Amino acid sequence: ETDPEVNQIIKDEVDRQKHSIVLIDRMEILCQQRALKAFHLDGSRWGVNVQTLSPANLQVYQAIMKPHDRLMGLDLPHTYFETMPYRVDLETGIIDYDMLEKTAVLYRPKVLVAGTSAYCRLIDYKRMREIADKVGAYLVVDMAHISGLIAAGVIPSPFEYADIVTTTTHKSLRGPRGAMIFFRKGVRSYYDLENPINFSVHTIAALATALKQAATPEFKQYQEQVLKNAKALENEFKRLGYKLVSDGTDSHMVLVSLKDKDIDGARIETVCENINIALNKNSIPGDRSALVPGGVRIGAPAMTTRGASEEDFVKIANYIDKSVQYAKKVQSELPIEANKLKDFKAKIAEGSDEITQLKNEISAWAGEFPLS
Amino acid sequence: ETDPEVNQIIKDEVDRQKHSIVLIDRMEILCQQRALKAFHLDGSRWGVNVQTLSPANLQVYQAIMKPHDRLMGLDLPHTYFETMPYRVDLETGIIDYDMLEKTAVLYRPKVLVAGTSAYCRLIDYKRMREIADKVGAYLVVDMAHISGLIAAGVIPSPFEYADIVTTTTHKSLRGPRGAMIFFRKGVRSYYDLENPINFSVHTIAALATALKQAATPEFKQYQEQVLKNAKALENEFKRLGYKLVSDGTDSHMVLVSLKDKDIDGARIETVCENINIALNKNSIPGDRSALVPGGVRIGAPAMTTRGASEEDFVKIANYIDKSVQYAKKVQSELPIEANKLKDFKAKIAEGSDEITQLKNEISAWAGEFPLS
Repeated sequence: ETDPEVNQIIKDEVDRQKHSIVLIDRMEILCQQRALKAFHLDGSRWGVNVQTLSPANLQVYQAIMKPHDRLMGLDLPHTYFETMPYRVDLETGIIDYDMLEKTAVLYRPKVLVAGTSAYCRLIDYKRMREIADKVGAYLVVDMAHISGLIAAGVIPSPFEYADIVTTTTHKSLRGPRGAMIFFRKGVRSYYDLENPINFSVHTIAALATALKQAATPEFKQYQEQVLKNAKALENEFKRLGYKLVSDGTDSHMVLVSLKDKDIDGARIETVCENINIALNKNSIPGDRSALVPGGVRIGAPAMTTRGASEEDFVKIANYIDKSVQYAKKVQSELPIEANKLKDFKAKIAEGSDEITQLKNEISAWAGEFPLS
Repeated sequence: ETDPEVNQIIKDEVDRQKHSIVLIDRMEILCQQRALKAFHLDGSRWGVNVQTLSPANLQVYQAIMKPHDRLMGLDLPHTYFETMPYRVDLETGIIDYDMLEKTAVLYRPKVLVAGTSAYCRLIDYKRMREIADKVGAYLVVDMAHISGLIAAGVIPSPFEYADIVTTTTHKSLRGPRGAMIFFRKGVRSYYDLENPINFSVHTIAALATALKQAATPEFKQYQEQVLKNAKALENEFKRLGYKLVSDGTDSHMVLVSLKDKDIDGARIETVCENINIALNKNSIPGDRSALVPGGVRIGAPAMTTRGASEEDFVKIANYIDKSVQYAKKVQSELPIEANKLKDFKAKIAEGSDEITQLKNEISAWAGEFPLS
């Protein structure tokens, strides 16, 4: 490098990535144009507030609702504004639109928000609009995790029905670290969102290119692959006998249930961590304890960027199944006096022949892919 | 570029800079070591909380003081915590330590903060400590604008007397955009700052190098030049008959008074803007209106980085004097029916022979310097 030992730390970290499968003024005006073009938005119906120095959703709430007003979102708490959650149906994993409607009619929120939590299926934005209208609420859609899918046009757009739409520029949209808040202009049913939003709130070159890239057909090819790779994963987990939350996915990620395997997702996360597989434990509907998450969240985008295919993702599913089989083994073999998660972690941190086998196998396989 | 028209916007902006004189996990552990080494800090007496994703001072207040507790700082308002200001002596421009002490003894703040406002002289951190002890307050020093000067060792260090010290990593310290909060450990008189501070709260490679560079003798040479360049400016403004706030500077910036010239700093800012000179209007002690700032703030660091010398800064002073002489002319020649700042701005935006002369003169001179 230019000088320091920093060079080696970057070298070591870059090298660890390569051998791991990851499953997790005038320029400003240009960003506004490219943002609207990326999401096929009429400039007279839709405005947009971009920002590189930056939460995004919190700024929208303080802009539009008073301290008396109340908000509804997926799995929120019951801080400054009043909140009541809505939930997925326990048996199907799909948003319970009936209960949402009924609660919203009584609760009468000022804002109805969607896309906050980890939800693999498409959201019925039309039904969200209809529920929001009955109450007279704003419909805010956080599209931060599916923004790339929407830009590509490979899933439906919330911009047909939303009043406000928030997104990060860095997650699904593949740009630099910032945020964008889209808002409506014109006939509501009247709109006065522009001023309060703008009032409530080096890399802008980066974002401008990232918005241009987002509109390309090469980008759409990538997002098509993301959806395919996530489906391949859905089907192999189903074939290997796992239940999925929402019985599958319409998007870039899968949420695997582990209830039927008699094990939790934290245990799976740590086993995977030690064999060069990055994924997240994740709470699922049905869990007895909020501190013990009964599922695992797996996402396709990172390896798809590395040139991975459905064949590679069917293989990833097997490696994860192998990791649950190993986690089941070691947990059952732990003594009853030291059974807890702490003891499981201590045990796995010691190593084994099987861990070194799997790590080396996964490491070498992962090394075959480049960082595109 | 890689593709877009963005290329030209960067080209045009870079070109405008060149012809303008500007007067305004393991890696984390490495940043902590280098930060302490940069400010010659014993690791057992001083800790540090670094952060690239990021206000810094607000986090310190919420950490250390309850809602009953109160704060004192230079020229604060009388939002969530109680604040009372202290001020500079109207006639000398130096902090009125007598009045601070007297107010602090009565007010009894939990926190005494220094280095918040634009103050060109050295702060008596020892006297701040002594005042803070009499009350039992914490002494928080914001060194964001003089951090580079302190690292070089060319001015006294607040770390001898402070309990907490905040800084941005990007202003005086010449690093990437982030923040650091230093805090004490050991015998207060007892310290319990580490946990509450840490609890209250890609480029980290950049910061690590920036902290290494900050400790070099080449960096110290740069800061020595900054102080020299700012002094050259102090002396030429004095020679040309201007009063300075605090009758001069002990630091990287000068604050010029314009009261004796019968003109305000906003008018000077706009004239300078139109002749490729970037500086800030700035309020000064004595001002009748808070909306009409009676001074101008000029800083040496930017051109010093471009290889500028005292000879160049004595020339900069003349260009600014020329700009006040022009601003006096056009304002006196405006009709009484359209005298206001609005009318002054309209007038200057039209252009003139003198503006084009000065812009071209300043532009060509500025073009001689590189962007080192």
